[PDB]
Amino acid sequence: TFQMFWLDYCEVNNTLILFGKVCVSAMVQINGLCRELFFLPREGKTPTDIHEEIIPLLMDKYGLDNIRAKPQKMKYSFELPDIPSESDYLKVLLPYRDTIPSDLSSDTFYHVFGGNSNIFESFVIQNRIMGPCWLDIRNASHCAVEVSVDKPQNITPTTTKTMPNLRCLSLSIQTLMNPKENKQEIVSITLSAYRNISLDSPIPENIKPDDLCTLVRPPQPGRVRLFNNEKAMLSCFCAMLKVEDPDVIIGHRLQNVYLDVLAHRMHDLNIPTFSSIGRRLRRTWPEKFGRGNSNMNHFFISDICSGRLICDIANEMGQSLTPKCQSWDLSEMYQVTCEKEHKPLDIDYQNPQYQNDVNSMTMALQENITNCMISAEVSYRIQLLTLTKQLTNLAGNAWAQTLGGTRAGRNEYILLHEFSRNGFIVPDKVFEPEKGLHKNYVLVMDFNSLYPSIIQEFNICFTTVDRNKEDIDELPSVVLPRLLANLVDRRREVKKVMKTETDPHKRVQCDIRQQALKLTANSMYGCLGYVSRFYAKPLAMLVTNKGREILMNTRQLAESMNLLVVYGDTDSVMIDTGCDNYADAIKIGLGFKRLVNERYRLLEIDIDNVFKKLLLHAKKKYAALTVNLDKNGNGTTVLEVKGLDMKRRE
Amino acid sequence: AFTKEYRYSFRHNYGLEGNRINYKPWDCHTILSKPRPGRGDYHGCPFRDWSHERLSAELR
RNA sequence: AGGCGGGC
DNA sequence: GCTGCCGCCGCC
Repeated sequence: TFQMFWLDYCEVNNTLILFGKVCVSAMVQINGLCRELFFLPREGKTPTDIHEEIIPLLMDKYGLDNIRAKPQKMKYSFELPDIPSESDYLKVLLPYRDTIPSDLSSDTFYHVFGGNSNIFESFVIQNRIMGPCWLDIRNASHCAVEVSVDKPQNITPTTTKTMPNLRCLSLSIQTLMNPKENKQEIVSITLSAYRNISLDSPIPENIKPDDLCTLVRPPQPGRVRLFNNEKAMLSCFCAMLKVEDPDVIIGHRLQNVYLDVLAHRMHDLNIPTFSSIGRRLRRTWPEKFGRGNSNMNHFFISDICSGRLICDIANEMGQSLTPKCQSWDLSEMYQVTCEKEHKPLDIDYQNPQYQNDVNSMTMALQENITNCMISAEVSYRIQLLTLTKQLTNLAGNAWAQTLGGTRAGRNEYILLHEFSRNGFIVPDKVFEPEKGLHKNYVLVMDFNSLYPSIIQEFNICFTTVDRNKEDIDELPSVVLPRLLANLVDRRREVKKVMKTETDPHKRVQCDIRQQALKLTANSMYGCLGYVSRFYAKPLAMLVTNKGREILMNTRQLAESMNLLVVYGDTDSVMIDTGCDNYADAIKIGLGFKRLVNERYRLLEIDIDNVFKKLLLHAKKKYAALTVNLDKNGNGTTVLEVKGLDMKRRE
Repeated sequence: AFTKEYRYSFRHNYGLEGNRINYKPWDCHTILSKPRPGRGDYHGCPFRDWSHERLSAELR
């Protein structure tokens, strides 16, 4: 037996590779994976009728000696018309470049599901793998251990809740701009290693690094290594990276800024060992790499990194955990999250001082080191790893995806796992603002959980709502809600435990857990509402209209409390409390929250943002003074701006 | 009256956009200072811009 | 209508 | 690099 805690994966040559820990790094190549295809028999046919027809035909095209196939009763409840609620299908296991079209019409069957199945999705669904977990299971990778398996059935998930220590490496990159070619070149790189980050226990504040090293080339604490050019530096970088072999690469704006630069410089300078940025070994870059397609290039980089988790604190995901930030500049994030001050140094290596001024160069290198240490500490403080891990386990997708910031990612998997487990066949892949200055405290009330509560209250599902699948624009009448209910209940149990919990450690962990559950539930709507693999216009509309009724009554309730709605939409409603006191305003806000819940017992709104003053200009365009309470109750004012001219690049 | 490009400009004239300046209506000095109207233009001052023939007909 | 930025 | 034209984005 072989035990590995899997972290990430990658697809190559119709195989699936898993990278994880066994603690050393390891990769497992998975062969024998098949797409599960489901052939829908015609009126008066059986799975055997299909079996006789297509199987001999499939053996020929794909050239297989034998193909596993069996009858299986499956349910279907999605948007494809003429397909029945339940039928006997022929399940064909077709091993993993020519795909079988879904409209394969024959005298036996008329439809086929799972034709374009993705290999990772197939593995995860079939083996019921729910995110990063423990699994009981030459020169292909940068890992310490390289193994393969002949069949995916050899891999089964374990119940173990704990996880191994991770190897994190914080990166900080200082660049230079060459005006000739308009190319951002790399001047220095800081590498800070934290070889034993345990997410099973809280990470100690101001945690000390196991190793700190800085590499630098001429533009014109820890070890410091000097190089004669950029190429030698980057070669050394790749080698050090391979030896360190981190599970996580931490940084600030890596995803869409510094990681792209790094890759492109390794490409430009023809660095042969570039692939150590990930855990898969490659001799050559992808053919279409550097075709000027800023969109496709991003995919290539993410792919090459496969095996190492990219922990970016300033990406779409990271920003969501630091809403009190406004610019999300490294110094700003450090202040907001850790309440510590850092004055950012503006380093411009084009400046001539850096060529001969040893103290200038030294000051710049010190700035880079500090930034690296800051990035790591922030990532641990905001607990980006733990939350994204939880979200991945809840949705059952890839950790890499979560750390990235996708919308059709945890919202598609969560549904594929629920429905597949319950024997279903899955599909193939507002109030005008009161413009002006508001002198009284305005409270932003968050109705994120509007839709989930609506879907749960009225029991809205693909399985419950009779709808016209021919006409999606037809409004219909009043699995998914049960799943929602489970998430809500779990969240309740966590909060109940929080009231009693005394350990600051266990407490904080509980807070993360409930946050993950909340985000998972509040992302369920996008599944059927955004134009999504599970998109269903009749269901989206049905939910929206009930959302309109609820909001209308809500407006009436606010007015009933003599409050004025300054602005509102499906996500939030801002209410003028009419007070000039933080306390009086909060009492008003709580009364409003309670009032709404009495009318809609499954709809739980809360006070999200307190504006001492609010200058509202348009829907999503305003300036305001947010009040942030400190540990000792102490209240502090801060300026917050959204959508104004002042937010345009300059 | 016009039986992407215009809504914002009209709100901007009311101090509802950008720097939120509540622009003062133009006085005659300001109107007269603008580039002289040509064919197809109706801004300016008819006492300066129209012929005596046109003004006389209007005043009659 | 004028000014600034980006792309062809 | 500049020049000039066309489109988009606000501002003034």
